[PDB]
Amino acid sequence: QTSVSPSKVILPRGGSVLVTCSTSCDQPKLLGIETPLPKKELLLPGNNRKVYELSNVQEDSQPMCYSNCPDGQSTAKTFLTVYW
Amino acid sequence: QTVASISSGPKHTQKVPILTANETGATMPVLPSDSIETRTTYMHFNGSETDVECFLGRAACVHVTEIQNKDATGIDNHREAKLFNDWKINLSSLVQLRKKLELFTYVRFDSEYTILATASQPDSANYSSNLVVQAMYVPPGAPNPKEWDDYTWQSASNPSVFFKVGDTSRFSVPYVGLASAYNCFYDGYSHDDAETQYGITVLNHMGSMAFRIVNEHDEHKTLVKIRVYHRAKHVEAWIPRAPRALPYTSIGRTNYPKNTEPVIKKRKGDIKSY
Amino acid sequence: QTVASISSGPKHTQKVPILTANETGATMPVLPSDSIETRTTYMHFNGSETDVECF
Amino acid sequence: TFTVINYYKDAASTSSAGQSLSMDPSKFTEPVKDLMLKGAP
Amino acid sequence: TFTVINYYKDAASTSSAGQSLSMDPSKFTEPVKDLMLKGAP
Amino acid sequence: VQQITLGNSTITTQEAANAVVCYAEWPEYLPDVDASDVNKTSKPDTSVCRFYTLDSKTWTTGSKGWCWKLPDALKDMGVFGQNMFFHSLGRSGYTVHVQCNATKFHSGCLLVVVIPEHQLASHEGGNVSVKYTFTHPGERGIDLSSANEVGGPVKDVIYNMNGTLLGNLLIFPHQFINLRTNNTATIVIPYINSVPIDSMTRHNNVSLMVIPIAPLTVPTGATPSLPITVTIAPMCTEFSGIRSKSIVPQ
Amino acid sequence: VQQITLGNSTITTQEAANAVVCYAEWPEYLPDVDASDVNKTSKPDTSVCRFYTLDSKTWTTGSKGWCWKLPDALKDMGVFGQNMFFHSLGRSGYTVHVQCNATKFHSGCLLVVVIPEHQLASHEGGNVSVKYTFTHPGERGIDLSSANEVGGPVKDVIYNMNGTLLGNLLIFPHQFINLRTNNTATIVIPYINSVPIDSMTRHNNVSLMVIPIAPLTVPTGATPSLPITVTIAPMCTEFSGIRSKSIVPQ
Amino acid sequence: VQQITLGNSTITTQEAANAVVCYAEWPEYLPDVDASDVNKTSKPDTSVCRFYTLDSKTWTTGSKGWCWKLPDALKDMGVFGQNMFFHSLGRSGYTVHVQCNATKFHSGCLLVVVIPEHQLASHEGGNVSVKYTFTHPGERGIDLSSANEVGGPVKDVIYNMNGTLLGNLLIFPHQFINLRTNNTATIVIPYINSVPIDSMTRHNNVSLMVIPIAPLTVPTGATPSLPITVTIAPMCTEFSGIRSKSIVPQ
Repeated sequence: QTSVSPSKVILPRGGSVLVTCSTSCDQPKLLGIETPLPKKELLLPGNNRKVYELSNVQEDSQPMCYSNCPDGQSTAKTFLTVYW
Repeated sequence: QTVASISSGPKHTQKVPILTANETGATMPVLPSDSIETRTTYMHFNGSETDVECFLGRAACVHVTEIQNKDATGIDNHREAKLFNDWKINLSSLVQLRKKLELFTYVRFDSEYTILATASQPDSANYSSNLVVQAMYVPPGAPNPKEWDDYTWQSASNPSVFFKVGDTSRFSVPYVGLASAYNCFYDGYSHDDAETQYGITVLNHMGSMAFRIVNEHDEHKTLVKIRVYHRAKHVEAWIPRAPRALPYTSIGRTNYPKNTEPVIKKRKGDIKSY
Repeated sequence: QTVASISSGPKHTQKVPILTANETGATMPVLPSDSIETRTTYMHFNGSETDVECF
Repeated sequence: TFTVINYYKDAASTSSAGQSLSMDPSKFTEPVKDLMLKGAP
Repeated sequence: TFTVINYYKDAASTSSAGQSLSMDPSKFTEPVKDLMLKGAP
Repeated sequence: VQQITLGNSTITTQEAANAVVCYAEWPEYLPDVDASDVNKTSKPDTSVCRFYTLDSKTWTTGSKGWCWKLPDALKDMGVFGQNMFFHSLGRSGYTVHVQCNATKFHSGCLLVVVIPEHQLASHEGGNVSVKYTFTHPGERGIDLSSANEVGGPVKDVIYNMNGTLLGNLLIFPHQFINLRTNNTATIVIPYINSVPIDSMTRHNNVSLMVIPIAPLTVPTGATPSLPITVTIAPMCTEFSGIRSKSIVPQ
Repeated sequence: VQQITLGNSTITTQEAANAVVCYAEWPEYLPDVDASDVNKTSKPDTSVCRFYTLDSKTWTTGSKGWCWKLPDALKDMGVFGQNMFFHSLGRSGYTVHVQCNATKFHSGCLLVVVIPEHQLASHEGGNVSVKYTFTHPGERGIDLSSANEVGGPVKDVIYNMNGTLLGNLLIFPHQFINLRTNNTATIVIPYINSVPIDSMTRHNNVSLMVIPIAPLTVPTGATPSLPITVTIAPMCTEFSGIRSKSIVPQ
Repeated sequence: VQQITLGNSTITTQEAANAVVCYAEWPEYLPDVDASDVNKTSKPDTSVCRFYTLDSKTWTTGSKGWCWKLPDALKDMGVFGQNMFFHSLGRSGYTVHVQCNATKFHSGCLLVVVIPEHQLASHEGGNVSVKYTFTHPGERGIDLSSANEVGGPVKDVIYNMNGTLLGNLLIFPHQFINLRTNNTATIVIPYINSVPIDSMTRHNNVSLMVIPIAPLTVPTGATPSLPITVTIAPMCTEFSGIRSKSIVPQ
């Protein structure tokens, strides 16, 4: 099943956070994170895990990791909160 | 010779071809000969350059990545060190090509790839290395290499091309879509689920390319920039579409950024100005 | 056997039999076969009891 | 005036196909049909 | 649609042969024979 | 006049209703040469080939337009909806009949357009997706004049909800409902897809957009609205892979 | 051996399954000469002509029997049920397949019988009626060994729930499932009615009764029960008068 | 019924014994076009073409299986063994007849499979070899349920003693002995080798594996074993290069 780390994070307004998407499938075809934030895929080897630096978080957002893996839930949402 | 215009004199026609009803959704082929007296001219023109094969059919740079040849001893993340790099093949990352392709809903083509490798040695170097690049086409969903000298590179099945830096490789890939054509637009989901991704689909998986420098390290670091050029050939296109007006924001989505600038130019003057 | 209804399939008729003008004072004989797809049935009926002699 | 030999066994290897002769825009410009001539199957 | 000239004298030098047309899995899927019809030599 | 009778349904039009057949292609059953799925297809009778009328929209002076997605809009329509839910695969054409009558004193122009693969844009930007519930609204469709929702599509009719300009939407099969000229529009849609048949639930083959181009101008003192009614009939519908009824969200 | 494949369904029987065709009449579509309703009938595809398996009953040493009413038992079965609810009129034949396997050590005999117009008696006497909910139980049917209910039918299998003796039920189309001989029974039922077509909801054309005649005697130490499974396929089914879905009680 | 009479031997089977002929190829004598050795081959008479019965194995509830290698298993069988030892070269087909009878109360399933070039794995790992004495056991064969020996093969039936999974062994010519269905299995093996003829002593052309797949479940109170008997007849056997009798270890 698709997984996101962290499950939840509280971060300062405008800061960056690293969100990890992972699958149980070893070889997923689609794996990413859906978010309106500016993001940067960290150079990381492998197919079933990705890390994104979601930059300049301004509001409460719910970035969703997605995949095409058919085991379990193919999507996982994380909850970003801003404090200011 | 194909006639462009026929000779036509005064007309007191009761079958008015210039009065129609656009409410019907048809563009009736009204010609100059219908509203003005015309002479007879010839086309002298076949329209060879407007055929979809030519319109969508020259090589365009669709990916650029830099990889390095350096001492790999004592590095955990080779991908981060840019010892190798992989890329899920897509023709959406360059906007000129994307807009041209997005003029159609379904597109079917074979792919001709040209990979150009160019070396640079910014730091002090005594000479220019004779480096060899391995460009490995990995089939859709196949495992990408995880380290620079992983055994995935020695795959007995993945197509690989070895070429010198500074030179090019060229190889064609047939149309590899599951369906009869690529879905440049997909108004659906992979399955009936409340949270699943919209639009982006596995139907349009064209494969992936992994790149490394085969050579072991020299005393200096060499930076290699790999440019992948894609040329579509044997192109078939269906269902013309409204051209893209707004900037893109992501691959596989029709999203556009918030607060975009107006597309339609404002007139310098009123509606009567020329 | 007298036919009551004839088999009739989809109709994209331009001679609309269901639009008329009762202003004329005629009851145009519009049949079920004109507004719905019908099967073929038979009357099995002469109308002997509606003849004025019996009525 | 022009010559091509196929050097590879795959159709994907051949050069571009050229021009689609039979081009007709009525598919897009004149898609109107009267539905009272029963053109529908 | 396709052309090959043999440039070398050896059969081992030729490119791959292509596809074996006459493919039939009954060798492996239907190897059963009644031994009472005397099929044995 | 014109009359179209499908099954137990009939639409009469006192306008000389000229129909647009998308790309001059009539709906057709999947031929053998194009078929991949091996199961014998289920070709329903009168029970599905009939006109289903959706609930009417009100066209006001400031309404942006409406969007329906097929076959989603008919998922709850009599026998067709049931078959769409009980089968794994399905393909269908459509006869769309958009109706909007007014007087000779009204002015306004609707653009009725059918967009194959009308992938909607999200109003949030980045790579956010439009959620299933918003792209499968049902017979109510999407009202472009309402406000944005979390996970909903963008609703600026100028950009067709997809980043293309409205003026260019005439490249798709369309008809105008010009209140001075006509009150009905008829578009016959064939099955359009890269695959010969597909899942009717997770994928919307076409989108029907009814967009006011020339705004509604009612005569002085008149009620400032007109009802727009959409009537659809499945055509050459096929179903394959019957099984337990699918479970979709909403 | 025998195999019957209907649509995407198949029943295989390693018994030489001989079928009883009630009154030597195959199910048939209503001919023109017999038709009264004028509407073109809806003749479903593979979608309905297929085997529906009902939930299995347990045959114990003291079980009296079970009764199903058609088409009531199939009112919730895939596409057939939906069509039965959406149409005003319907007629259908049936292929009933009753299955009950045991070992060569078991003994017992089931009477599988099809009764047209099996009007049930009320256990209260006088002129009391059996309520709709009891004569339309659905796929569960009526268990003759349960207790009486207010408004339910009488449940003495000796009298067939109608005041006739059990021994005489062989005048109807029937097959025995004799555990020593056979494990399956097949009866093909044509449409039987005084009217050419009828409402499928308010009227049950036939009743399927599975009655233990010779009681189940399991071998020593064996579990004292056997499952009985009923499989039914609608045959030559027609529907007419599509409209809003009917509302029935329960 | 069936009867196969070879020389002075006869096997009768009251089962309709259907024989598997490996790869639909009957044993045949080496044709001239394929021959390399120039000597006129010795084609024995009835003396060798006959059924040799090996000593029976006992199939218990926890037995893993047995493996015989040909022609090794017949090296001590009458005239065939002598000829195999006196000649330098030899090729032969085989008719293998595996026999295992039980009652209608027993359950269990043997996989009888013929593996050409069944190179055994050593249980020690690395690059250790299985010694000659273990790969040439004779008529006793290899019992997969016994313990490992120094220089012996690995004996985990799940991996076929070669690193491949048991489930996949059906790619080779095989028959099941399903105690409910049949009690005998017959496989006709042709000569399989990259060379037209070979030394019968140092190389085993095929391996016969009899593997319990579904374990033996005897009825309550029954003896928890069944005998399995293997009967083999050389077919189209040829010998070439007669000389002094070979000396092999054990």
